[PDB]
Amino acid sequence: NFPYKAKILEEIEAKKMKDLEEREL
Amino acid sequence: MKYIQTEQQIEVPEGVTVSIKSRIVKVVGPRGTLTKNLKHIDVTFTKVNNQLIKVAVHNGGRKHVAALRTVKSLVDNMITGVTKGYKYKMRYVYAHFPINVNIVEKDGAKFIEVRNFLGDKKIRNVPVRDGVTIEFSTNVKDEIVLSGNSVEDVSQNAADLQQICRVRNKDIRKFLDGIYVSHKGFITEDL
Amino acid sequence: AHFKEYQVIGRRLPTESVPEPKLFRMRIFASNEVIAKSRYWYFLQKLHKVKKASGEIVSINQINEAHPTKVKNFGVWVRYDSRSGTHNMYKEIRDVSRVAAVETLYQDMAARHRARFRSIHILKVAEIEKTADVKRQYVKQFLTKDLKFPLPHRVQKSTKTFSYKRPSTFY
Amino acid sequence: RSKRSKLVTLAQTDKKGRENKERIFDEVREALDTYRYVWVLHLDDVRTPVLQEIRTSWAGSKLIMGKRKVLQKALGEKREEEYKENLYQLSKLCSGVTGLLFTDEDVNTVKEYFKSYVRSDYSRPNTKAPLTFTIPEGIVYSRGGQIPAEEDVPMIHSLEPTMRNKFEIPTKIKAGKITIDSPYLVCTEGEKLDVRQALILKQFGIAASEFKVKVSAYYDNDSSTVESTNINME
RNA sequence: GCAGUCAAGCGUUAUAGCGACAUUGCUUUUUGAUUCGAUGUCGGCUCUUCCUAUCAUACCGAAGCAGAAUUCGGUAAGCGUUGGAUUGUUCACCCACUAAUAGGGAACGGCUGGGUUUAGACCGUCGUGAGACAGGUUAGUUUUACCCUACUGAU
RNA sequence: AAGCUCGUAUCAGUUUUAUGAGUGUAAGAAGUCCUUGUUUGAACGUGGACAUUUGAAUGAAGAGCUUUUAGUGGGCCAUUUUUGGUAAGCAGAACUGGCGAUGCGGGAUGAACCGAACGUAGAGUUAAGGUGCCGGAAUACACGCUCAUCAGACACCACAAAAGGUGUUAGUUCAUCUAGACAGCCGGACGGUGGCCAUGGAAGUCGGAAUCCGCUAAGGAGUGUGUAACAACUCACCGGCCGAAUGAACUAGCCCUGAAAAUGGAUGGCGCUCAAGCGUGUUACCUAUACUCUACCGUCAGGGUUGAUGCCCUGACGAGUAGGCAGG
RNA sequence: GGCCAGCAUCAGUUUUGGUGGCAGGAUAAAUCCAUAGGAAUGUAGCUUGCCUCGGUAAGUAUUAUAGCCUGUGGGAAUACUGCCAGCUGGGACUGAGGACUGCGACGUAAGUCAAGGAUGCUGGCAUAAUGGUUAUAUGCCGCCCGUCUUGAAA
Ligand SMILES: [Mg+2]
Ligand SMILES: [Mg+2]
Ligand SMILES: [Mg+2]
Ligand SMILES: [Mg+2]
Ligand SMILES: [Mg+2]
Ligand SMILES: [Mg+2]
Ligand SMILES: [Mg+2]
Ligand SMILES: [Mg+2]
Ligand SMILES: [Mg+2]
Repeated sequence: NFPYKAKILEEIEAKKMKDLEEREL
Repeated sequence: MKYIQTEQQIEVPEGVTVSIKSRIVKVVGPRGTLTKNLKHIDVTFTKVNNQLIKVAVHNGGRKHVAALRTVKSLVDNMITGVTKGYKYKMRYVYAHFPINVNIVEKDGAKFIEVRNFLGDKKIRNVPVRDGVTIEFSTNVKDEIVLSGNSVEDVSQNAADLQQICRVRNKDIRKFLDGIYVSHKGFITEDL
Repeated sequence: AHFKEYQVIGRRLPTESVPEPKLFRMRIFASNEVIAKSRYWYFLQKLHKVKKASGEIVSINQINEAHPTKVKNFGVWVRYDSRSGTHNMYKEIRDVSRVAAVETLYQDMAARHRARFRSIHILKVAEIEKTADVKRQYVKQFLTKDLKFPLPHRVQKSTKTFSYKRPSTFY
Repeated sequence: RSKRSKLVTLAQTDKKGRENKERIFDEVREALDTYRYVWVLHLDDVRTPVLQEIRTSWAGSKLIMGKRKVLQKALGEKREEEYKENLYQLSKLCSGVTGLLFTDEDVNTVKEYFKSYVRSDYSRPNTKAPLTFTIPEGIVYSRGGQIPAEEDVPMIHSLEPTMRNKFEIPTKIKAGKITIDSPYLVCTEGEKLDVRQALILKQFGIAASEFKVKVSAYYDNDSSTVESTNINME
């Protein structure tokens, strides 16, 4: 029922994509 | 849920005048006048024109809005009673003992007298409520007609007449004698 | 009490050959800064593996409402503790301030869900920018055009024991 | 709490979904390319054997029924969404129970068939009464005096509550037979019939009305224009 | 009761472990055939009130309830709920009358028979004995009220 | 209770540091440095020397050694560890609290519950508990929930199956929806086919097994009523009219059931229903032998003093059974 | 001079008002002003449908004959929290001590003072008036002692 679910999902996907490489290099 | 405002509409035909003051409703039509006391419910009546009347509840709950719809139905029934009337047809049947139904006057009170129900010596008496007329039918066998402007009064009189002739201590699958409401409708039959 | 919103920024204590630890920021609703720092350390230990004796508080700053005199619709995403586990809940509150919306939510939890301040977690408070995104009827009924309603059966408060006139509830 | 409870039945047939409408949509839009003449037909209150007879007599063509909105969406509601040129007039000519007839047969042959085709049908409510019906006095028979009473089997006793309550006919049970005290006129010839009168006529089995398929118009592929037929549109 | 089966759930990411409703087997097998150790407290008479978990009486609902009679159930305690036989035992059982012969509490956390019955006596079992008992039988004095209160009547 | 000594002396139901275990030990005169004697190393020593920056924190004015004698002893309850469990209660160990010997405020009333320990008074402020009336103190303010044909104002255990309810409120997850949502009305609901066996009869609907194909928008070799069999109605499903939300399964709060006897009686009573009930928030207010200030009594302690076991100055303390000492 | 009071100026403790000056935060956020965009719970205007002589139903139109929201910039005020060896009003309880000594303050000065504990002015009564004793009334509290037993109204 939260309205900005799409924004939350986009933010968490961006965080995952950043943290994938923040530890590698 | 506490809805802010819930309303219902009541449609008034051309020949009917309805006056409301402190939830005392008076309905006047071609067939006469009817009065209702609705002071046990907190509703607000509003007039927008001579053909439409709104009834509203402000900041109410489920029971309150249920009472609102009930009020609308009661006022509609009053309008229907003053503009068309109500008419209940009942039939009385028997297996062996002919049921005798008459209209009698006990100090001018208009009782309905029932004799010989299942051969009983007891004489059953049902008073006739004010505003309803009793007529034994024409070219229909063993039929009574109750007419009037108040559907509550007509239906209650019919129910009392039906319940005065209950069969006691017998199998109702076998013993079928009684007085039963056969039809409900309106007095006017233009169409 | 009357809630205030704070930002708390903390970090681990710097160590040898591992300097400048990463900073972490939380937005905390609390009545005062002592409670705010306690909530910050509690949530930091619950989420990260950071302890109060191993970390420090870098900053704590009160966050005022940007437009406190503008009526807003708020969606509040919260979670609470239970024996089955952590359950989500979404509520909608019409108010002019984030802190007052949070206070209304806490009172509603205390009334209906029989919940407590330490057991209720404020996860997100977001202003609903568009009126079409409001999805609760008890809030949508106040968004209607040209909204009017009376206040029937007004009860006045008497300062005297005896009144010489029968009262009226008109308005 | 305090809600209505839905009745639970254990049957063998489950409900249809959006996939059925999608299949009808695709079939209509394929038949539009496959065939040449697209007729719009009105078939209100049609019996399924009669519809199957029409389908059998039109072997090689296609008759597609279904939801009117689905058929109109397949044909294209407006000019910017129509599947073919000038198809929006044919789409907006749909009304009620609409059937789409895709064919390559001659226009004159189609018109001749739909002008010469008619079948006996039960009298419907709000339609003109094709005859005058009066149940005769005495024992009520299954045909109600249309055929000789000696030939006719008497009406079964189980229908007496239906006749007394639903049909509002004053009936009695004498020795297991339905009886009336006087003849009962139900419908008069040349008079609008309501649901109860239609039910009584259907129960006694009188079928004097006629069913004629109505043809609104048709659309031609090559000319790309709609021509009004005005067949059985009285 | 024990042993097992199933699975609405609970649990889990390791088809581990709990587990409602149901259900199987033994007790208990097909033709309506034919008394076995209460180890310590019992029953009466007179008379009052209370409970309902209702036997009868009142009113209802259901049932292959035709009628008559009966069965199950609901409200209901207003009103009733007996006379006798039997002690080689009755922690009961028969006969009859009756509308019916319902269950229980206020004890069991005044007269009166069983019973705590002490001194007399006999039989049985045990003990070398004084004696004790697995036991059985019989005989055996406790005696207010004018006090306060309550209750009934009276100044 | 008597002596002797010492008194930066002796320490501590505490923490810290180092080191163990999954609470123990240690933290300086019962030291340290050089010098090389005892049986090239451990372990014992010759002579000289370093202090009030003598070896963490906090607190403490009395500590140590000899003599010397009155009353007492198998108690209850509770918390925390641990071992075995029972229909259920629980039973055996270790440690620590409360009570006996103890008044005071509150919990209506009370052996172990909450607060607080007690000279005689005055003033002020509070604890715990409360502020509709009994009754001192807001029928305060604010946001929600609840209606009980004997609600609740309770101990947080049991009745209790997180079971039943068409009471009410708030949530969660799935689905349907202007190529049309929930209801309603009307129409269709077909053909092979009266599918096979069985039956006196049995055609979707007493039964036993197949449960197919076609045509469809859709229609079961049929969900029920009905017939001796058919007939007829129905629903499974589809469509027409209507036009905007709706359905299902769970979770939580409050409410009702979730078993009760027996003289007439109990949230303490009255009574209370947008409470005087339940959850929560903000303030104000009431009052203990408690806290703060003052006076007075006594005791103890530290100082001064050419009726001296008197006088003067200052400070802190004051519960008590057996028992002890002292003054009357 | 014995009894009971009233007022004034002080001291100790305490309670309850009014008013002033400062300091911090996003050097409060806001309101307000300027500027640039944006939409609807769509303001003016336009269109058509047909409505009681134009009030409406639905399309368009982003400030027009109302307004609103967001970003940026500017100058303030106020709230909240805290500090003052700032000022000042009302009320209650207390007055221990008894030559001087001390520490201070205002003062050039002699002196004065709220600075090691209350003085000054005034009234009435002068006796059952205050007070004591005794008999009772009212509000609240209070179970019958000793002994023996955990423990006792039980
Ligand atoms: Mg009963
Ligand atoms: Mg003897
Ligand atoms: Mg008071
Ligand atoms: Mg019980
Ligand atoms: Mg109270
Ligand atoms: Mg409250
Ligand atoms: Mg003063
Ligand atoms: Mg006096
Ligand atoms: Mg007392």
